[PDB]
Amino acid sequence: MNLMITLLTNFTLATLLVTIAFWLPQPFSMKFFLVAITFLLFDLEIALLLPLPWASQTTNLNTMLTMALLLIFLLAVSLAYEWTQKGLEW
Amino acid sequence: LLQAEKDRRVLQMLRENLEEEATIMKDVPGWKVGESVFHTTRWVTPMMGELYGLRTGEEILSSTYGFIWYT
Amino acid sequence: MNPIILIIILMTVMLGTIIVMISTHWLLIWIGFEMNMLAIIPIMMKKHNPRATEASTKYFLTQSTASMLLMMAIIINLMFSGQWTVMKLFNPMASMLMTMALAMKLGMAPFHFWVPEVTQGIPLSSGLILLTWQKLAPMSVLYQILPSINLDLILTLSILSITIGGWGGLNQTQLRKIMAYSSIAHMGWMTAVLLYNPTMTLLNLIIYIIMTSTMFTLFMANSTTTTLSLSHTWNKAPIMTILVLITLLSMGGLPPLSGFMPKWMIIQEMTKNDSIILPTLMAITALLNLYFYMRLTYSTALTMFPSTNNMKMKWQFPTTKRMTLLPTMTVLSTMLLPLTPILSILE
Amino acid sequence: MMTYIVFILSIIFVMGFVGFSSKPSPIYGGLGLIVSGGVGCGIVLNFGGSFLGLMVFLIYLGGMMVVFGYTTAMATEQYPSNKVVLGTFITGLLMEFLMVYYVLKDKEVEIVFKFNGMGDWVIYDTGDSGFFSEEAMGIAALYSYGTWLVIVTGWSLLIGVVVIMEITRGN
Amino acid sequence: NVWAKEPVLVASFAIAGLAVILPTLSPYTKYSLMINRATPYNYPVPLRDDGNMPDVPSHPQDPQGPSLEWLKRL
Amino acid sequence: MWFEVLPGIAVMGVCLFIPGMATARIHRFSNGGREKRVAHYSYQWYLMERDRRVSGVNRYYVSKGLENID
Amino acid sequence: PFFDVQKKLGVDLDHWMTIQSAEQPHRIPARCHAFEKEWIECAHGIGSIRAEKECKIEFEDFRECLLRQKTMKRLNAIKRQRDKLIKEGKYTPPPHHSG
Amino acid sequence: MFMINVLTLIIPILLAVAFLTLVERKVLGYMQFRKGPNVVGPYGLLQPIADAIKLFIKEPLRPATSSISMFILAPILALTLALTMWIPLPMPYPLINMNLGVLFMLAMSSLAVYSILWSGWASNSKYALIGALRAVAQTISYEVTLAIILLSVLLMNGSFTLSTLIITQEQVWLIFPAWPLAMMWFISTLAETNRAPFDLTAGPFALFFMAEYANIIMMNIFTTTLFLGAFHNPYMPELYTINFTIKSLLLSITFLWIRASYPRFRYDQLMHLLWKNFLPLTLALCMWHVSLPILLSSIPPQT
Amino acid sequence: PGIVELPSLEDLKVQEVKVSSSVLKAAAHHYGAQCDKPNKEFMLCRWEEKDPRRCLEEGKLVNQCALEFFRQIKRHCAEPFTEYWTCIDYSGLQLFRRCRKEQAQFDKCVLDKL
Amino acid sequence: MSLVYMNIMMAFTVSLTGLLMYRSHLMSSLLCLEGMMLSLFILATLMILNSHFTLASMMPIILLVFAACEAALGLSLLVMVSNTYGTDYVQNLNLLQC
Repeated sequence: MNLMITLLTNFTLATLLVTIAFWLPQPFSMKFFLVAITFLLFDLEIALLLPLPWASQTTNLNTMLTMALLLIFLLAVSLAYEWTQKGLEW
Repeated sequence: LLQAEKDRRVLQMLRENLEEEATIMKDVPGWKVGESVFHTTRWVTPMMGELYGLRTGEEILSSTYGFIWYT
Repeated sequence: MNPIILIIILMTVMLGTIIVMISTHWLLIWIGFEMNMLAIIPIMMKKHNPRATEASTKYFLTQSTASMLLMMAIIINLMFSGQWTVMKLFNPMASMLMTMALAMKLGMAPFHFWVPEVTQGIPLSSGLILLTWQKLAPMSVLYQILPSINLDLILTLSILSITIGGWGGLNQTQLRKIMAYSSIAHMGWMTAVLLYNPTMTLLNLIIYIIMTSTMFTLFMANSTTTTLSLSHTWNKAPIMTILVLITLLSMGGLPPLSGFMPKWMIIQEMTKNDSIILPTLMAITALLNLYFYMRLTYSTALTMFPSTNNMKMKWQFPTTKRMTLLPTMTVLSTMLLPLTPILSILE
Repeated sequence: MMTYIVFILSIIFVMGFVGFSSKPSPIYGGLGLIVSGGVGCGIVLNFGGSFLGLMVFLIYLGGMMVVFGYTTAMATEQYPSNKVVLGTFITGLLMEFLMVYYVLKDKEVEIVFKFNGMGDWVIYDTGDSGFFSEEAMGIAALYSYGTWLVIVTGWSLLIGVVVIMEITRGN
Repeated sequence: NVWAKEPVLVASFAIAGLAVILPTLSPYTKYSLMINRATPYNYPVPLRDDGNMPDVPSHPQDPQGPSLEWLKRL
Repeated sequence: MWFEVLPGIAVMGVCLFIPGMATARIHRFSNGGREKRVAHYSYQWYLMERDRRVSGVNRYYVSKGLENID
Repeated sequence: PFFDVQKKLGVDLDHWMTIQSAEQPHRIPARCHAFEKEWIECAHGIGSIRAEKECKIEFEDFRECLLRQKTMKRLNAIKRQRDKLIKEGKYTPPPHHSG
Repeated sequence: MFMINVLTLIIPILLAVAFLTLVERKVLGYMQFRKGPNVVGPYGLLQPIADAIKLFIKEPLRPATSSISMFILAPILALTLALTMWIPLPMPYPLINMNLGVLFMLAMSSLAVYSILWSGWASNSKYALIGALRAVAQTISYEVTLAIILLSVLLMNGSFTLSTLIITQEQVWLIFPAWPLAMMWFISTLAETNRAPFDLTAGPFALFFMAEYANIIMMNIFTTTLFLGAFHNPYMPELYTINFTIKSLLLSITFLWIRASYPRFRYDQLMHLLWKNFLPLTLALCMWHVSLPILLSSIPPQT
Repeated sequence: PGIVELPSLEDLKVQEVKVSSSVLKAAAHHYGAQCDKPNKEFMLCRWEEKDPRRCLEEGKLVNQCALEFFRQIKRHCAEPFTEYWTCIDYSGLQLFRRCRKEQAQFDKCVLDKL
Repeated sequence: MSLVYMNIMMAFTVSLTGLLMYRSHLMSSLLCLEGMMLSLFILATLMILNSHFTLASMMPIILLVFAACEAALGLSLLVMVSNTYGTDYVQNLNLLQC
């Protein structure tokens, strides 16, 4: 609740700034959508990657190297697939 | 050394808390004074309400929830 | 569509179904069901008509909510006695939610509202693959977790699915809706005997899959949507007519023919218990769902509807469709009558 | 500001689920799911919660509701509250008020269970020698023991990529 | 050749291939695994004393047990 | 020249110099010359809990060395 | 059907995510380790029906380790009794920190 | 005393942002051939005081809103992010020592993406909606890159505590074992602060302005902790705070200095350039910074 | 069903080593050297029976051994042991590489004198 | 029984009824599916934390990433339906009658 105290103080002081600033003076494209879903899927693969610096101290190191390279390799295959197959073109 | 102090402290809370219970529940029918609900004759690890029970708020909040939001 | 992409999507359907078959962890079963959904979505919308788009939308919504209710049942299972072993469950409530999840996964009477709508606006290949693997994938799971199910669940869904696939079914000449209501009735049959001897359920699964493969292969041999197109297939070729005769009669289940063998063994190892009125009710409804088969046969090969010329034009071209494997599946599906003690080939 | 803060944040959580299950316009729905995800993060961090509750925050409140609000912005209009929406919100608040009132002034509330009704400082650790924040080393597996699991997960995401491009006009 | 065509891709393939190969020719991977194994998390649990075994040393000063000496010496 | 811009950057750097130094002063003041004990593990927190338990003042900074042995 | 290539190939690739008491990456237990070990040893060479009707006592012990339902029921009864007797006023309580 | 700590953090942010406005105007003036603002007092500190209080005085935008509550709810979120994002940043002793802070950094950057999107929807008619939609796209396309690069630079140090970072920076700067990764990270900070050379072509303009410049100073402080700096002998924090302030000031001047002289990019060039050049290169640096600590016998003491 | 068998308050009175944490952390290694030989009795009791309320005599034994060790380090050199642990105390979490020269000083004291 | 589990199960029923009854937009249905996902996440995570179920603590994050990519597929399907039509109502879908 200590960071909740900090959040409360920042939120209350921000609301004081806004309300004292206010009481005082008185179609679509598919190309818009492909980038967001590409963000979403590569962000989920980032979520799979990011516990890697947690893991690097174990008694199974070669296997960790192999599957970490497999995860980035799969991410690179997905990238190169949508790269070659006109996924991001104009 | 920390382990020995911890064991003596949790058995201290067990002894004092069952003394408190034996003082406090002599009205209800039934009620053996110190039954484990379990069946096997083994020391189970207590549940932080057997240790920190009826301590009225302050110590149980500073004991259970201490590290959880201490910085 | 690329052919490499279609081989990849078939690889992922097979991967998801084999993960459902082979795993012992609950998360892996849920992953297999979800990956089966994700792969089977672009087999539908193989063309770009809006019919397949709305069908895939309805299918995705029902399939995803079934998947998440399955995950709810598993997290209830670990709210109670918690381990990730595919075994007896530890809650009647969790087993209730789980069997209703799988009943949404594969064609059941309260849950069958997406099946004719998903089959009507799609081509034949997508309907074939969805019926085969989306009626194969939950049966392994039910075969696993049978010993902790309240029986009234399975039996109520089975009875009501057989009678709904019966009664709904007398009204449609859309052949995909006919085959979908047949799928509902047979899935009621194949779920009914789950708690007595599941060897019958898996043998009925084999027989039904081979029968539906024969039927859809006969429809892919000459693209039809209605029965009048089947009368034109009578005009253009005679051997397709006797195939429609034999395969519709083996969907009907008559004792000279191999479609009767799954009914009869169900009645046997059902009536070795104290269940007699339930077999005679189920087999009366099995007499009921033969009538649309029979009027279909009357429309195809026995009476003859008037034909249109340019069939005169189509006479000059011999047939040039490829069949995946039609005749092997046909005589495996229909002349299998004296091989009843290939029952015990299964367990 | 007291002991039952996990229970109170759970009250705000179920209020948020009601607040977008009343079916508003979907950008209000995205707002409700963002508020609900923030207080769910609060609940799981109260159980501590050191990594996973800050981990969900980047995905749902970092990557999913962004695209949900994006698709609300680009696809549907909803250009102008209603009786049915706010009436269901009233009945949801009434059901939560009734359930928590019967939790408060009675022993237990049973849907078909026995929910032992008091705030949860129980159960918890009895101050063990953790030393590595067991979530951390748990998720610091999956690369020694996790052969099959991360392989099928990444493979499913790759197939998700090719599925999305095919439906959105592969190639 | 393709070094003029798409150069950052070729550099990425080159550093990718050396990252694949280079742990094979490596005189330090056994050092990495010894460092990673020789760090204890749990308590080093004792055992019931002896069947008169010439192992499991009694004083922690006794070097009869397996210890670390390449740590201090880089 | 840029002699006329160094007052602006100087005052803004002093505005960036202040909060960490004043924070560290409050850290050293709120424990009597000690540093505030960081806490990342259950081991350090239990050691801190027994330290604040044995102190008698229920305060972990007094640090009670060698004068309660016998 | 359920197949057994998991056992056939000799790669036990999925049996470690499965229960507790399989070896964690740092050798730590769960909260109910020994209850699991005795329950699994109770119901190992068993056809899962005399597991239902014979290992019931140790299974209930394991379940009440895992959720601690009735132990919390006993503690809650103690709390409600303590509240009503301090509402009464007999022995202004020396169960907190002192006599 | 803890609320005194919070107020001693969030009182000098207004001073820092307003004096950053005068510093960016003066530094652009001297990259150009301009003196001033120096008619408003000596060198113009009362000039940011004066225009800040002027924009407070000046009559607000009349609504013209849709869901007044939502319209106020977006900039309140932006400014409370800008306040709540200096909590775990260590100059020598941070406000809250955490188990992990960098994922909190990236999460609050995504909440800034929420601020942009909510102001864009609640703003106005369709053209500003399309403009803010492209802005949300070009903001969200870089949180892949910055999180990837930050992960690969902490992988040399293994832990998330960031006081382990201020320990592990003692011998060499971290710019030397990763220069290209840090360079791409700095370009990603130019992307997240949404300035030139990247295009963006409201209310309250002062609050959106405040969120912008506090985001810039946030990224500069996190840069100065993350990639360079020096040691910290205890019982003397003024030394590290001086060296930290001087390096962060030089880097922020370099930041505005890079802004000063480059034209804005084409949008499809921006997406094209990001994906097809930063994303394979980030993957290359990640796989090499994975396979290299297992090579060189140096995996960090992640306690 | 069955009731527990708690020990009495007569066994729950050992002279507790009410010392602080940083001095106990800095005084760990030589406490592992001279003492901590008869407390693996306690460790083996704790790992052959998972039941404290039983191994408490050996807990009293390690308590008196640690108190005897701190008595022995209290009577002799060093008194700048106090300087060493207060050099290591205020350094956040106590890294042992912090005050290294005085660690060498305390080692030279205890080596040349004890 | 760790009382909070009752509230999170009631929250699951809240999100499930919000998934089932839904008036106009499919986006609200998909977002309540996401809320149901979050409910399962939180409930299972509190269970695994209080169990010290430390070996297989993968369930929260892996359940999360899978059902997140499910939500991604749902977003693409909703974009396709909104692309071939004007809006994305539950209505204007009454074609292909059962």
